[PDB]
Parts: sequence; structure tokens; C-alpha cells
Amino acid sequence: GSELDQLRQEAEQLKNQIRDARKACADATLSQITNNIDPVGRIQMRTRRTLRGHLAKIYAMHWGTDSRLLVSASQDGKLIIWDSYTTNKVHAIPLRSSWVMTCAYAPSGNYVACGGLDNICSIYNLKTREGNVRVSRELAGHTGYLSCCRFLDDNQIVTSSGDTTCALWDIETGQQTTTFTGHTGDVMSLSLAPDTRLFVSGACDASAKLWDVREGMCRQTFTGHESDINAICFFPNGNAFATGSDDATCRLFDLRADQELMTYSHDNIICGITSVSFSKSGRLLLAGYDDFNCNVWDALKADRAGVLAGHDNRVSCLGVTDDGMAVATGSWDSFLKIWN
Amino acid sequence: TEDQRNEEKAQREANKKIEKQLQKDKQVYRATHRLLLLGATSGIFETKFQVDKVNFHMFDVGGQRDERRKWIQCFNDVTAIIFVVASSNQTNRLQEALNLFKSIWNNRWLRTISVILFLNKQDLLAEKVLAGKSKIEDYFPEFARYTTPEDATPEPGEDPRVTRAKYFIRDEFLRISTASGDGRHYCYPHFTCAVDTENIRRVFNDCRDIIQRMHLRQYELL
Amino acid sequence: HSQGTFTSDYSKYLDSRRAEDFVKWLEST
Amino acid sequence: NNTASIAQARKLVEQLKMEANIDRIKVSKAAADLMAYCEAHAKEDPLLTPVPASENPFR
Amino acid sequence: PSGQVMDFLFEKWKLYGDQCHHNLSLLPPPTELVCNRTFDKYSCWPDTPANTTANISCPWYLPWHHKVQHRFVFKRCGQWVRGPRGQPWRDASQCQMDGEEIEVQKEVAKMYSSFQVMYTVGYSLSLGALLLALAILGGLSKLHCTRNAIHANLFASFVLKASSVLVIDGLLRTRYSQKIGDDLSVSTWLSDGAVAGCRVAAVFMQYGIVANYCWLLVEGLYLHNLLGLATLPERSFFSLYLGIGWGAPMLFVVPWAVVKCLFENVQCWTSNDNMGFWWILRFPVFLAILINFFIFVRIVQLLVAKLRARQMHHTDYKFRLAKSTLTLIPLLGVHEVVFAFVTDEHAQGTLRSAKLFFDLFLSSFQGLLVAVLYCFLNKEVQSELRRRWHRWRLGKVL
Amino acid sequence: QVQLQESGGGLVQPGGSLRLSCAASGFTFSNYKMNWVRQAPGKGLEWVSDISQSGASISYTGSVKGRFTISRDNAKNTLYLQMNSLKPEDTAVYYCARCPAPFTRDCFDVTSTTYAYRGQGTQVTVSS
Repeated sequence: GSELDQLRQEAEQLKNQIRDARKACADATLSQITNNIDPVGRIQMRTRRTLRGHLAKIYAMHWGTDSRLLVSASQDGKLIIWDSYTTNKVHAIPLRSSWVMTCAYAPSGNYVACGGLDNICSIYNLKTREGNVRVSRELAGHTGYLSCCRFLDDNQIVTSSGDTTCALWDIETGQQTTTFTGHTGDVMSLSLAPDTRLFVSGACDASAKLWDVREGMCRQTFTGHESDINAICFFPNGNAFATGSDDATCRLFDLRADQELMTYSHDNIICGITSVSFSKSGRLLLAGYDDFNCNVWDALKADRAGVLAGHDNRVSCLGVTDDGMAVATGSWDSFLKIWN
Repeated sequence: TEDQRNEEKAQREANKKIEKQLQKDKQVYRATHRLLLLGATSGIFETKFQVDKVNFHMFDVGGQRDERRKWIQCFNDVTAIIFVVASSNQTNRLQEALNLFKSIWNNRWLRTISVILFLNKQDLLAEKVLAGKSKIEDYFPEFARYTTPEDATPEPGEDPRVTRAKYFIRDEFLRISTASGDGRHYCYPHFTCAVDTENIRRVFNDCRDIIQRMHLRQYELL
Repeated sequence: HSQGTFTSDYSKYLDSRRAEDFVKWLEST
Repeated sequence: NNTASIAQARKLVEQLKMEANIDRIKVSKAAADLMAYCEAHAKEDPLLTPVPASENPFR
Repeated sequence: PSGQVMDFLFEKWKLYGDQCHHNLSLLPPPTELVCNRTFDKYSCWPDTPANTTANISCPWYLPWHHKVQHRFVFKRCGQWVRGPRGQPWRDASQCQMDGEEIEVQKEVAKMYSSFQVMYTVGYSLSLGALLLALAILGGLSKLHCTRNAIHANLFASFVLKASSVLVIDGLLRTRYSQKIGDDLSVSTWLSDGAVAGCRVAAVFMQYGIVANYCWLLVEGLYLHNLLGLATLPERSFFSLYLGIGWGAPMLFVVPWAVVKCLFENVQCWTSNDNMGFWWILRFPVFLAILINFFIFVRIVQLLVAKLRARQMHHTDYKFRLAKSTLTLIPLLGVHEVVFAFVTDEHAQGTLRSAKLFFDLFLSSFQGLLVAVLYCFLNKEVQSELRRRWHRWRLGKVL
Repeated sequence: QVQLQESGGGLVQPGGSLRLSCAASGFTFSNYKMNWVRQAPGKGLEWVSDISQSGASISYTGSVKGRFTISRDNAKNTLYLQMNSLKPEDTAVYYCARCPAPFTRDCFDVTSTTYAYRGQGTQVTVSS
């Protein structure tokens, strides 16, 4: 194609404008600043509660903002809202489609979303008039499997699907408001910033972008990984995030420095990381691998603090409460282990 | 107080409302075969049917895209993957069915699943053997040095030149199947026929053959 | 079963030998 | 060489021109902010320092 | 009767005792007759002076009186003589039983002593290997299935078998190893109170034997239900199989005890005087083992049909078919059928001693074999043991 | 950034030989299962040849068996494809791809115009 092979090279000439100024703004590394503070040690967490209610493998899980209730979606076709203090169930919602890949609990506590291979985000109303759990809306705009969804409030919800797009919905009108195009591979997980004005999204092209909710533009793109991204989570101040992938490596990126800081890899670990999450202070980076165990990483020294291995099958999710009190882990056996 | 022990008691009584429902739904889930139709409600295309008081559950995944390395991990707890293959500017689609089969057969999460593959549209192929003046061994050059196996059932009407081209593709999937399958999961090759009351029975007789081999490996008799 | 009939044969044997030892006690004392 | 595909490359270079005009701060002043945050909230994190059972709600 | 020689001996010895006291009360008052009829514990002599060999018949209370009926016992007396300073003394060499029968009893003593140590080793190596297998199926959390539930009830059914036999063998090596004192040291032995600890252990054994054959049958009925059924079972009838295994023995042991307490009462309840009362425990054993054999046939003729296909890359079909059928015999307890139809009544000679060795060898090692073939060599169990062996060493040392 | 820059390929009469090579950059090259993909004009994307994580297992399309030979040099981080005795219907655009995970044997990569870990293309033209 004429007047195009220079355009393909004008992009690679402009990526060299990125990667030299991104290198010129690297005074040191995250290791040799940190190496004066002393580490935490062996963090021996124990299974407190074990939630035995599903039938098939569990893909997702999301805590509530009171840090007491938690949704878990499993691919038997049902969605169960637990109670983490006393192991008893408060709801059990029969889904229409059996292959559910995500779930969310609204920050007010009134709504629960889900979604999967039916390409539809389904909103459920927990505080209805007569007393039931019936479908409020069915957000049908995506042309691919829905992999993650998170509420901003009770009115709007941002989703990420396997059609390489993210979308900002509006549950009252049922239709999209802003779509977020720009990824090349299937977007697997998003994570909201704490101020809910920005979010990031890791996809299967080894690149996690950064989106702006009110405008709809991708501000900056983070490429440090080798293989497909399976998880994402903000550092709790809103200026960094960690990124799990299939090359058995977490990477703590930074927004203002605009590049990777640290690399959480150990050579005895070869299998991919299903999910990631920080603690309340951000010192610990927990990360569930494709192997049946969960590894705590000290997110500043990049040394493995502790290992939490209470699962008989690959963990499919990972969630730390808003008060930081416990850690819930789900897996492909029908079990939710709560750790602290 | 009495009041906090009053709704704590009503919270535990919500278990018996739904743990009785979970045991009600555990019965219908375990006696239902979940299959997977993939060939080589707008997105999952679920299909229920009933063969001799046995519930089946099909899933057609045509509503998705074609980078299937992520959503195929959902389908590990299925009993069998039904894998239809069209036998037919020659795009070489038949090798594409071999490489997709080789990736399912070697996937880490799909190392326990048998494949029921239907070699389809031999009526389109039995014309293209005679009407093709050259051969279609230009794509498979190891076809001239291949003979029909003796333990074969050549149905009449088709030439042995068509029978040789029909069983060569079947052995080409078993050369992938028997390379690394090591007894955990097998392959059940078939040929498509009149669909009503004869093609679903081949799925039914193979899904008994998978579960009867499944328990016999739990008892280590196979 | 075969455990019960072995136990029955052994108990009949022990009873006969205890009778013989009782007669041997009567002829010793 | 499709004309619908050359404008997709124009969508690529238009995004990268917007990613190159951004004010990046250096790592030594951006990695020091993260350890300053982990130090200030160190005692309010119930996973590093374990909690006695009268406060821990999960036992 | 049979199996109660000691009590019947003791009863008619008391009868002989007071009978000859009453018949010694008849005697007229005597001239001479210097030593004059002192009743020994053995028998009773009349008044005899100058009595170098005095002759009366052998006493009729002996268990072998039919063979010593035509002989005489001798004793001589002034006073009754004490030869080796044993204060009673007499010639009891005629009434004593022969040496050939006591030699045959010595040979069968060696036989029963050799059999009893043969399964004591067998029940010990099973009772140890099953409690280690119950700790694996209990602790290791991946292995909790419905299949390993009926394994663990079978493993706890050989433990009830092997412990209840080692108790009743200990309570017979306690009861028949004492000494013999006075009659009050024997009447305290032939009493229903001194055997009440032994009669409970007899019912505790006979329940444990039949609860084995009911749990062999259940795992015969569970694996047969799982084949031919097209799907997994819906309800998973574990309340039905646990009722056949532990409750159906009580349908036959309880009608045995209330017959063995009423009609046929001997020292311990381990002696079968009447065959018909012994058929109400072989009936849940013949009907269990026979059903297991029927299931065995139909599994193996299915297990060959899964080897007629996929045959070219197996290419031999001999070694594993001989492996898969020999690993099913212990689980279904099909070994018992070889000498089943030779019952207790018809086995008389060395076939009787051959039946009590082929069954008692294999039925004692059966608890060892099912813990090895189904717990210690199950490849999913060895997968989970190799996982928890690594997380202990990597978590502590590294 | 995962980048696959490739060279070689040009105008050649049928019977002649070429040599293609993509010097990979941005990942550990010794962990992935590299492979070549072909797109003839008017046709779909088509698989050509595999190579294992070290060089042991080698696969081919049947229509290129014996003519093409694939090679991997781990120390220089590049992937060779030695083509002998070209055909006039072998004129296409050749891509080198990689299988998306380390240490695996399965691959999902001969797909549509969207795929992440694929080179940009080298034109191979066989004519006279």
C-alpha cells in the first residue's frame, strides 16, 4: 500500500519518542530505593471460614463495601450471596445462562451484576418490593464474552468484554454511554480507581491501558508484559497498579512515572496468575496462580512473604475487603476460603 | 439481646430455604450431560433435548470471536466436545480442523475431555473425488502411500477411491489422538448420516462410553 | 461363613480338652 | 492495503501523538511516594500486623 | 450334646456323687471290714478287708464311658494306701482313654494352633493398614467423594471384623487356660455370669462378620448401579446403602441371639450344636457372596468390551486384564465362592481342614489387600499425598 | 513490548530459494513455540510450520513438507525458514507468530486480522 509503509514506520519512529523519554525519566529502580527498609517476614494466614455451596467451578467473586457480604458466581448456573462472618447464605440467584464469568456487588449494596458467554450483563435487584431477586435490566450491547464488570454507582456500570472493547452503561436507560475502543486482544479484567474517574483494563495483547470515564479517551498505555493479561488491580492511592499475566509474572506499573517499577517473578513459578489484589495499605500483593495455591508478594521488596495454599484446584478469583480485614479466595473446586 | 438473636435465627432459617433448593438443583445438574458443539440468544445458543430419559445440554459458540484461547477454558467440566468437520482457491480448511483439534487435545485444562468428531458432508466430497480431475492429495502428499484398513466398513455407492479418501482423514485425527492421550481421554470418530433418530443416538451411545470409562478409571480397572 | 465354623470347631475342641483335664484332675487329686 | 485498514493505522498514530505529550515525573520521586504511602498506613492494615481475637471478626 | 461336654460331665458327676452317697447310706453295720468305704472324688468302693486288688466297674460319669464300660478300677487298703504320698491312690490305668486318640488330639492341637496364628497375623496387618487408610481418606480433603464414602465404610467394616475376632480369641485363651480347683472353683466357671462377658463378644463377632459381607455386597451394588446407568445418579442413595450395610445384619443377628439364648444355651455362644440355627447367618453370607459373583461376571464382561475397542495400541489385552480382575476379587470378596457350596455339614475329612485354610487365609488378608489396592495405590491418592508432602517441606524448610 | 520484526522475501522465479528470519525482541525467546503463518491473496490465514521450545518437535503443512525447513537459533533470538524449490502458488504474505503462553503445547494463532503476537509481514512473490 502506497503512503502507508512510511505510516507504519512513523508509528515505530514515534514509539521511539516514547521509550527514550520513558528511559530518561528513570533515575533509579524500585528495588534500590526500597532496600533500606526491612521486610515483613513469614505471613502465615489460616483459613477461617470455608463456604461450601456451589456445584461447579467458581469464576468470580466480589466483596461488599460493608466487608461482610460477598457475591460468588459459579458456572453451575447459580449466583450466591454469602455472609462472611457466619457461613450462611442470604440469597441464591438462578441465572438464565449457565456460563457466568464475572460478578459484581454494588457499592450501595442494592444491586448485583453478572455476565458471561451470553454477551449480556444482567442486573439483579436485592431490595425489591415484594421480596425476591428478579432481573432489573439486561445490558445487551457487546459482541463477545463479558469478562469483568464493576459499578460506579447504582446508576451506571462499566464492563469489559471479549470483543476488545469496554463500555460505560446506564442502567436506567439500558443503553451505552461511552465505549472504550483501542485494545487489540480480549479485555479480561478492569479495575476502577478509588475516585471512580479513571480505570485500567488488561487485555490479551500484553498491554494494560488507562481510560478516562468522563471523556472516553485512552490516556496512556503500559507495555511491559510478555503474554496475555488475566488480572488487574489499583494500588490503593490511585497512582499505581499491579498486573498479573500468563508468563507467571506480576508487574507493578506506575501512572505518573509512566512505566513499570517492579517485577514479581520467581523461577520455580511457571504457570499463569489468575487474579491479583493488594491489601489495605498496599504493602502486600496477593496473586492466585494456575497452580492450586495463592502467593503473597511483598510489593516493595519483591520477595515472597507467605504462601496461602488451601485449594485443591486452580483459584479463579481473589478479593481483599475494604477494611482490609480478610482475603477471600475462590477456585475451580466449589469452595471459597476466607483467610486472614 | 433477644432481638439480635431473633434475626440471627431467621438468618439461619434462610439456609434450609435454599440448601434444600441446592440439593434439589444438584440432582438435575449431575444427571445432565453438557456438550460442546464447535466446528471448523445471540452468543451461547443453548439447546436441550431428551434421549431415553437422559438430559443433554448443547452449546453452540458461534456468537463469539475466533481467538478462542480464553473462553474455551470455561468448557472443562463438559462430558464431550462435539467437533464437526467439513470435508471440503482451495483454502485448505481440513488442516485447520487438525490444528484446532491438536490444540484442544493438548490444552492443560482440556486434558480430561473426550472428543466426538463427525466427519461431515461426504456427499460434497464423493462428488469432488470424481469431478476433481487431479487429486486432493496436493495438500496431503502422504495419501498415495495410504491404503484402506482391513477393519473398515465400506458402504456401497462410493468408490474405494472415495472410501480411501474418507478413512484417511479419520486416521489423521487419530494420529493426533493417540500421540499423547495416555488413557485419560479418547476420540470417537463418526460420519454424518440422516440426523433424525440416528445421529443423536451416536452421541448418546458415546456419552455412556465416556462415563463408563470414567468410573472404571476411578476404581483403576482401566 | 468360615470364621464361625472354625471358631465352633475350636470351641468344641477346647471344651473336650477341658473335660479331659477335669477327669485328669479327679484322678490326680 | 485496504483503505479501511489504512485509517485504522491513522487511529494508531493519532493515539500515540496524544501519549507522547504527557508530563512524566522521574521514578525516584514517584517510587518514593509509594513507600511513603505504605509506611503511613502500616498500622491500619490488619494483614501485616495480626489482630487479637476480640477484634478479629472471623474467629 | 455336642460342644457342651464339660457341663454335662459336671452335672452327671454331681449326680454320681450324691447317688453313691445315698447308696453308701444303705450298707449294713459291719464285722471286720476294717477300712470301710471312704468315698474318693473319683468313685466309691464297698467295705473290704484283705483287699490286695478290689474291683468295681469304671464310673459312668466319664465322657468315654462307652469305651471303658467293660473294665475294672482297682484300689487296695487297714487303711487306704498312699503310694507316692499322694494321700488317695489307686490303679486308674484301666479306665483311662487310649494313647492313639490322645495322639490324634495332639495332632489336631497343633493344627488349631497353627491356624490361629495364621490369621492373627492376618487380622493384625489388616487392622493396622486400614486405620492408616482411614486417616488418609479422612484427612486429605480432595478425596471426599461418594465413592470414598463406601470405601471408608468398607474399611471400617473389616476393622469391626478383625477386632471382634481377636477379642473372642482372647476370651477363649483366657477362659480355657485357667486351672481347676474345687467344685466351687468349677461351679463359678460353669455359671451364666462368668460367661456373660463372652456371650456379648460372640454377638459382637457374628455381627462383625455379617456386616463385612453386607458391605462387600454394597460396593458390589454401588459399582453395578454406576454402570449401565447413562449419567451420574441424581439422589446418590447413600442413606440406602448405609442401611443395607449396617442394618441388614441386624435382621439376622438379632433373630440368632434370641434363639441362642432360648433353645441352645452353652458356655459361650461360639459352638453351633444345631445346624438349622446356623443357617440364619450363612443365609446373608451365601446370598451376599453369590450376588457379588453375579456382579463380578457382568463387570468383567463389560471390562473386556472396553478393551475390544482401543485394541491396536494396547496390542496385548492380557497383563492389565489379569491386573484389573485380580484387583477386583478382594473388593467383591469373590474368593469365598470357591468353597461355598461345600457347606459345614458335608465337609468331613481333609476337605474340612482345606476349606478352613483357603478361606481363612484370604479372608484375613482381605483387609490388607483393599487398603493397598484401593487406598495406598490409588493414583489420585498418591497425587494428593505427593502434593501435601511438598507443601510441608517447601513451607517449612524453604 | 512484544515485537516481531522480520526480513527476507522478494521476487524469485519458481525453483529458486529464499530465506526468512524474524529477530524477536521483548520476551524470553527460549520459552515459546514459534511458528509461521501464510496468507495468499484472496485466501485466509494459513498455518505453515511449527518448532518446539528447543528444536525437538517440528511440524509442517503437508503441501510444504520436504520443501521448507524451519530453524531456531536461541542465542541470537531469531527464527529461520529455509525455503527450497518454491511453487508459483506459494506467493503470499508470511508472518511469524508465537503461541501465547510459555511452556505449553497448544496454540490458538492462525486467526483473523486481529492477533497480538504476530509479525507485520514479508511479501514473497514467485512468478515469471
